[PDB]
Amino acid sequence: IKEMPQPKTFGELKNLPLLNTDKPVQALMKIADELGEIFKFEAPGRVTRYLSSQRLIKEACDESRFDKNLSQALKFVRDFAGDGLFTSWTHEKNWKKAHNILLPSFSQQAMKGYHAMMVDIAVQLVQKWERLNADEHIEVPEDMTRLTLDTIGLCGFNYRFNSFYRDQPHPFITSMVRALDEAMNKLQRANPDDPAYDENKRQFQEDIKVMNDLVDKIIADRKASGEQSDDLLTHMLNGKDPETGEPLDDENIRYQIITFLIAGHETTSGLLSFALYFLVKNPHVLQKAAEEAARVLVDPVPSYKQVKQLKYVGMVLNEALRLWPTAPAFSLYAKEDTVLGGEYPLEKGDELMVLIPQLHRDKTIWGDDVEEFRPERFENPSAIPQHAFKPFGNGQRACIGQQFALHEATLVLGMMLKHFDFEDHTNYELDIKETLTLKPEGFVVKAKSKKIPL
Ligand code: HEM
Ligand SMILES: O=C(COc1ccc(OC(F)(F)F)cc1)N[C@@H](Cc1ccccc1)C(=O)O
Repeated sequence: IKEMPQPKTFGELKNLPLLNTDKPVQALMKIADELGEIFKFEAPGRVTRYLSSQRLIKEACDESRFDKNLSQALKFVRDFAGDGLFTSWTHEKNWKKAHNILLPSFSQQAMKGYHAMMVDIAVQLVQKWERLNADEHIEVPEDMTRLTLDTIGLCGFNYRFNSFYRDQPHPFITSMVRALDEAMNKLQRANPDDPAYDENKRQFQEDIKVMNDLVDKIIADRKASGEQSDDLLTHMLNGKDPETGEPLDDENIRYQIITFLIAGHETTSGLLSFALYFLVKNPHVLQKAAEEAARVLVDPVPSYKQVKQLKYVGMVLNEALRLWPTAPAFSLYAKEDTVLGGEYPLEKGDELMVLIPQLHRDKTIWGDDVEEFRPERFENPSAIPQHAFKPFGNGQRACIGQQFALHEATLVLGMMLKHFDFEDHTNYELDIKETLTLKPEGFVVKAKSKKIPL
């Protein structure tokens, strides 16, 4: 039995002021580098333990011992994402019900059906970059967010956000981004009930009402039209849970749609941005990925089967998820008293935080070249120890969107590498902005067309 370390305290506020920063995940990463594989973190009325080693995380990923917990971030997101899949407890009736209904909508098979819609948006991104003048550059996370938001709108509910037609966001997205900003900002507040936060609280309540009103109208409009478009909203209106025999109610469908819009906006766009960042910093890797793109994508429009053959591009995306898992943490609670790694006794209900970027830097797993970008690490999943690589979370509470995200990211990165050469014209210095998720901020490149027709 070992006594785990704890970072510096601030009297009655304990560790809470360590989160008073615009980059709290990167701050926690630095604490993990100093303190090691486990540390205690305390706030008024809160204790958790930050895990960084595959040795301890492999135990945390035992579903017989640990279930998904809502971190404070997810509790604050629940104020608008409700009992949607991402912000529900495993024991809430709507979790397993929505999980059973939606799993077929998110399978590798279902991706054949979403592929044409994904290609519609990917082609819009390629045509935008083709049409840039020689003196112009690309705002990478901006354009990746335009793509991923538009893809989930079209596959979610046959709705065009038309992000490539715009500078200014859709009213739903103004409210969604501001609600995510209030949720993630409220985490750090030493004195949340201070009157200085009354405008923040008023504006939050207004943003929740906006998201609810606009999504409720999308659902109402679809039931009214009777249209049977092959999208998630149709699957949720028609689907029955095989267990209960019940469909989702309109309020839960709204929470699922809000949840999918958060994911499309925040996560896949981060992955594509980090992937292109690592490729321009690693020209030998960029060349090898570009060679695969050219050899496989032999038609003007990629097919589903061709995306499945971009294996090296898939490895590039996994190695980007290794160094910068854009959804960087998940939380677990002990189902019963249990001992972690033979050294740390936990009681029933005790909380754990998995710090995914630190897990992914465990040198006992990846070796001394752990900071290097090497997609070849992923050639043989059987050579990777259990629970070493967790960018989609764990077990039954893992990302339902994983096949969707990787299909879209593989398609688009393959088209980008086929159609353009890239230049890191500014020698960009990685600056990671934290919203719900991690993204390169200010990452810009130049793209020179290979002049290959669509
Ligand atoms: C690279 C892209 C993505 C990454 C890295 C990612 C990552 C994650 C992670 C780590 C979790 C587990 C969270 C936890 O345990 O608290 C999760 C859950 C989830 N993700 Fe994603 N995600 C991605 C894309 C998407 C997309 C595109 C969708 C839907 C359009 C989506 C929907 C969800 C849902 C609904 C859950 C909750 C699943 C459940 O518990 O039933 N994600 N995601
Ligand atoms: O450690 C984190 C990291 O923040 C994120 C958690 C989940 C998250 O979701 C996702 F990974 F899905 F993006 C994003 C960021 N959050 C903790 C921070 C905290 C706050 C107060 C007391 C103690 C600890 C949490 O939200 O509980």
